[PDB]
Amino acid sequence: VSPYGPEARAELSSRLTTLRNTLAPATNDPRYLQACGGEKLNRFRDIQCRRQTAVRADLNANYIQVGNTRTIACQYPLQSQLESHFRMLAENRTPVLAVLASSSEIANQRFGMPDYFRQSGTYGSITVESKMTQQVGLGDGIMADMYTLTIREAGQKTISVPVVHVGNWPDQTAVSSEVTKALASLVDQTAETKRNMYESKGSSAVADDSKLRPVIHSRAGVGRTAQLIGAMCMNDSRNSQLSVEDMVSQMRVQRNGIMVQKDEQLDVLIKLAEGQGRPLLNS
Ligand SMILES: [Cl-]
Repeated sequence: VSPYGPEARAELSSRLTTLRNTLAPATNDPRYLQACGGEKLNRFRDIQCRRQTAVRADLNANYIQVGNTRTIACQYPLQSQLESHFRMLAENRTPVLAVLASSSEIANQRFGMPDYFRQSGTYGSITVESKMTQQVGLGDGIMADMYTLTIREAGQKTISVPVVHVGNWPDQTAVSSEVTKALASLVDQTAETKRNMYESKGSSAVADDSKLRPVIHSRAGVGRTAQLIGAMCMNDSRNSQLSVEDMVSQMRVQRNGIMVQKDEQLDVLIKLAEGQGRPLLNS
C-alpha cells in the first residue's frame, strides 16, 4: 500500500477540504484582520489575513512558520498599501522578496497591481530605487528576473532588498516539480547571501525571529505563494518528518484556508514529498 497512492491522496484531500471549508471567513470573523474605516484591506474580499499572525494592521500579510521555516506570505499590495508594504520590507531586513505574479498581471491596469519593484518611486515619506540584476532560467521556459530595491526614508536606516521575480508563472497553475525545486533553491540561496551579509555586519535582526524572513507573494498570496513556501520548507533540514498534512494545515491556520489554492499545486507538493520519502498524512 503506497503512502502516496490514490487512497492516501484522497484522504489528504478530504482532511484539507474540511479545513478550507471551516476556515472560510465569516462576516466580521474574529479570526481575520478587519478593514478599518472603509479603506480596502483585502485585494480579494474572501481571501483574508489571519489576525493572530498578521504582520501589520493595514496589510494582508502573515507570519508563516512551517515546521521550523519562517517566512511572510502576503497579497500583492494595493496601491494604497505601498508605503506600509515597504516599511514591512525594511523593518524585516527582508533577505529576499519573491514575487510570483506575472508581468501580464502587473501590466493589466484592471488588476490594480502596482509595478512597485521594477521601477523607482516615492510612496509617502519613502523613496525606493530599483536596479535590475541577473536573470536566471528555472526550466520549462520559466524565468526569474532579479532586482535590488533600495528603501530610503529620512531619518531611517536605508535597507536594500533582493527581489526574485518569476514573471511568467500564470495564476491558478502549478509550475512543475523541477521548476519549483529550481525556484526554491534560487530563493533560498538569495536569502542566505543577504542574511549572511547582515550577520557579517552584526545586525540585531539576526536574533529576532520576526525578522530576516523571506517575503513571498503572488496576486492573492495563497496559490503560487503556497506552492513555493511548501517547497522551501522541504529544503530545510530541520523539517524532518513534517508531513504534507502538517505543512498545508499550518499555512492555512496561519494565513487562510485557501493556502495551496489548486489541486495541481497540492500535487506538486505531494510529488516533492514523495521524492524525499516525506509522509503525506499524519498517523
Ligand atoms: Cl486569528
